[PDB]
Amino acid sequence: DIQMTQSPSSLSASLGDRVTITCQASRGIGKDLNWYQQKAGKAPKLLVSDASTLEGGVPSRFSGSGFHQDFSLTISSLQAEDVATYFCQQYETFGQGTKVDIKRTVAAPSVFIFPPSDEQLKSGTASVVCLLNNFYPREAKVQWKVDNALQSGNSQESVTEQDSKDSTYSLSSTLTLSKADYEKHKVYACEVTHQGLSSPVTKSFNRG
Amino acid sequence: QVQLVQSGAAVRKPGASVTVSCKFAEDDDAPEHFIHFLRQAPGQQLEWLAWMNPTNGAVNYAWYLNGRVTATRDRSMTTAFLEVKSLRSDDTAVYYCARAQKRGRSEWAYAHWGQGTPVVVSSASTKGPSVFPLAPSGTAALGCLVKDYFPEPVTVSWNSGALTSGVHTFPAVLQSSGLYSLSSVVTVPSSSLGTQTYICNVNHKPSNTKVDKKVEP
Amino acid sequence: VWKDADTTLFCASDAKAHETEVHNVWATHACVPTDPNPQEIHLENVTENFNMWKNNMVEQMQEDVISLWDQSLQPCVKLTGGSVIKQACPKISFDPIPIHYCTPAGYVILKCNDKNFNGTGPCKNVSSVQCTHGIKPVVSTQLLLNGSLAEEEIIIRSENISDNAKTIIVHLNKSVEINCTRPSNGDIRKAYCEINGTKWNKVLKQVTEKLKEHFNNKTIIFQPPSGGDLEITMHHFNCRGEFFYCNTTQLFNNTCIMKGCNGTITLPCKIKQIINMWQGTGQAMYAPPIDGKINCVSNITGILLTRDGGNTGNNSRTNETFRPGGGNIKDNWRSELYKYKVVQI
Ligand SMILES: *[C@@H]1O[C@H](CO)[C@@H](O)[C@H](O)[C@H]1NC(C)=O
Ligand SMILES: *[C@@H]1O[C@H](CO)[C@@H](O)[C@H](O)[C@H]1NC(C)=O
Ligand SMILES: *[C@@H]1O[C@H](CO)[C@@H](O)[C@H](O)[C@H]1NC(C)=O
Ligand SMILES: *[C@@H]1O[C@H](CO)[C@@H](O)[C@H](O)[C@H]1NC(C)=O
Ligand SMILES: *[C@@H]1O[C@H](CO)[C@@H](O)[C@H](O)[C@H]1NC(C)=O
Ligand SMILES: *[C@@H]1O[C@H](CO)[C@@H](O)[C@H](O)[C@H]1NC(C)=O
Ligand SMILES: *[C@@H]1O[C@H](CO)[C@@H](O)[C@H](O)[C@H]1NC(C)=O
Ligand SMILES: *[C@@H]1O[C@H](CO)[C@@H](O)[C@H](O)[C@H]1NC(C)=O
Ligand SMILES: *[C@@H]1O[C@H](CO)[C@@H](O)[C@H](O)[C@H]1NC(C)=O
Repeated sequence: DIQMTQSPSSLSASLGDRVTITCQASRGIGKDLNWYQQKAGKAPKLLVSDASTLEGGVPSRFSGSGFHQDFSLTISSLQAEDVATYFCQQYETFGQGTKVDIKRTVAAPSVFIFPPSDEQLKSGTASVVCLLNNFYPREAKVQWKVDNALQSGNSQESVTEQDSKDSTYSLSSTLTLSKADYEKHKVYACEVTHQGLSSPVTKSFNRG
Repeated sequence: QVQLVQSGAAVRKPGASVTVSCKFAEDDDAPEHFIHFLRQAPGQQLEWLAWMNPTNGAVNYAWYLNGRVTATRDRSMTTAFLEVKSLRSDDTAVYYCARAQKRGRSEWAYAHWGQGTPVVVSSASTKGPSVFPLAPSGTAALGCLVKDYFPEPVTVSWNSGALTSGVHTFPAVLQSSGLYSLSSVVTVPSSSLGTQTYICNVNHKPSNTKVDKKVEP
Repeated sequence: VWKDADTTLFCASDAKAHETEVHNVWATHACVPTDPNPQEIHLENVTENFNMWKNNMVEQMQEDVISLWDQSLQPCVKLTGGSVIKQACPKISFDPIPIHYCTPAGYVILKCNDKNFNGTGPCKNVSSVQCTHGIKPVVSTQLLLNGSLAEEEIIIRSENISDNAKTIIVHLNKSVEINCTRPSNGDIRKAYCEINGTKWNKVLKQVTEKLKEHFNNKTIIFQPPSGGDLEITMHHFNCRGEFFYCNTTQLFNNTCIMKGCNGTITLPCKIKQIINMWQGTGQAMYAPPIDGKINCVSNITGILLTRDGGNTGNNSRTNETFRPGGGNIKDNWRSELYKYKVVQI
């Protein structure tokens, strides 16, 4: 019946900066909208009930406003505790969510590459890891090369949560392939793209 | 603002069922607010499942669940239970119990939350991880590859907790095999590589697996 | 000029002081006689806002009926958490009588006379009275009995029709008789409730048609309760002091919207000795039924529904599902007190 169009899908902003996410409804819903905050790994937390009512234990910078069909949540001066996902709720219907984090000066990733252990090769499998350390924004593009042959569909990557102190992300990408398949090539590289990089960076090793 | 208390994480084969419990009041201390159950699948939006009225067991289940879900409460009406039958892999999620604050009107403003109950639906068997070294090549990085375990979670400490200043333990990823992997990497100056031992301590409680891997150049 | 306010109301009735029937006994000491000639004044050009879902009158009636029950009913045993109270459980005379609720000096009751008023919003035809009409405190689930009937069309009432946590009172504009009986001398607990299927399905049809108006135009479907205590999952009520539980499955048959659907519908009913107390927490045990024919002919004047939850597939489903509900007895009172609010002068 009801549809909650929340936006933007994502946004970034500097400390002490004003952030406003908005929710729209396919129909008029009076004040029957609630806002939540969900930090990574934790249960959601109610911020604003019935569109405008702030809840006890919720910093003043947090404000909910709206009525009828148009609603929004606002954080006066954005703080580092406020990094999380925020979604609206209309009874059992939830908005799409807005991921918000700290906007810092674009930063290049400190890159490192790791061959597979010899212990792993005995298993008949080989994992090649490519580490990206302390960069921003979260966006990036790691693509594996085996003898200058881009690999795709055999890699899995994993990012951390934005560090609190420095406000950076770090990313681990694993290229997996069989023991026998690994021994067929020599040059193994991580091709990396990012705002903080003037040119796509390569980090490689020669098998053995 | 009090957190409700939910039962521990659960693992299930497809076709099976699980029951999550949620203690929402003390037995010993306005119609009561209903207990709501929801779940959030990994990297997904929260999904409402049902409410249960602890006063008379009245219930409302999300229609698309097709009668697969059942909610009840104990005799004292201090604890709610959610039963999910005919589990499929995509029932894998964290299950939450939630409830509105008692001095509020909206049944839907979830002020109180359980800490959540991870439910993993998979046909993979319990398995301890193998831990392979990530040998470091001014500042060098080194880590551990925690490979092929089930189910989550594993916890990773460096030097029996000693050092954390420069540790990036990444979220586990699910491989096509149905098993998990994660990496834990550590930043350190180069000078140190030949003076101080670096052991990553890996514990996977579900398989009762402990390991102490020394990472050397 | 006046303003909304809440004050302690008093009840009035035509109770008989010499009766041993428990409602009469209660009302005799807890109410005053009915006003032999009550005045009602119509307010030419007034328009006032009501909210049947936020009406302190409902709270007061609840207090009163709970009180009537706690001192009228005599279970052999009451159990409440860690309390076990045994006592004598003589059978009682039991038949609800009409109670009127009245304001004290300085206050007046405003009454909405809009035929299709749904319980909340502006009301054009307002008047003032000193008391409500006579309201029988009938405690029942799923079906509302011996109540008053909507004036023109069947009316749907909810605090929020799109909120699945909200009970939906359906107000009939024509009553359907329900005739429940535990025959004399089979198990003494076994009873049945008979209902003219023809009349009932005509009404239940007109109901779905009215629900259609509130949900774009999705096909309406009924189902048995998804769960809960028996007082909820069955049509529950008291007759001559006995607690009936009638299975209403056959009452909400969607097919009857052709062959066999007409004709008398017999509902299997059970008289229970062990019950859950609606007044609050605990169980009560009563003695087995009295002897002889036990019979209660009632008017169905309303239904309590619950709508099935779940909007996730933005498009999702093509039909709505409703299940007989109740269990919050305040809803029974709202069912009757909806057109009244207290105002201070
Ligand atoms: C619920 O009802 C109120 C008035 O009683 C109304 O303002 C609001 O729009 C309704 N909520 C929804 C979800 O339609
Ligand atoms: C009753 O009528 C009012 C008129 O203002 C309307 O706003 C409200 O939604 C209606 N209630 C229901 C649930 O039909
Ligand atoms: C009852 O209500 C329906 C509309 O909801 C109407 O069509 C029908 O004629 C009414 N019946 C009576 C007897 O007023
Ligand atoms: C109610 O049903 C009983 C038992 O079938 C019957 O004796 C009695 O005549 C019925 N009463 C009415 C009003 O139809
Ligand atoms: C049942 O209801 C119909 C419709 O009002 C009526 O014609 C009939 O007399 C009633 N009795 C029986 C036995 O169907
Ligand atoms: C909706 O349903 C009503 C009643 O069945 C019908 O008369 C009408 O054609 C439909 N159109 C709308 C959108 O109300
Ligand atoms: C009522 O009767 C039906 C059909 O016999 C049965 O399936 C259902 O379980 C019963 N409902 C209750 C609440 O016992
Ligand atoms: C429901 O509909 C069927 C099909 O016409 C009918 O034969 C049956 O008696 C009904 N059952 C109930 C639950 O009343
Ligand atoms: C409804 O009223 C009738 C007539 O006064 C009475 O015989 C019957 O017992 C009442 N029903 C209930 C459930 O109180």
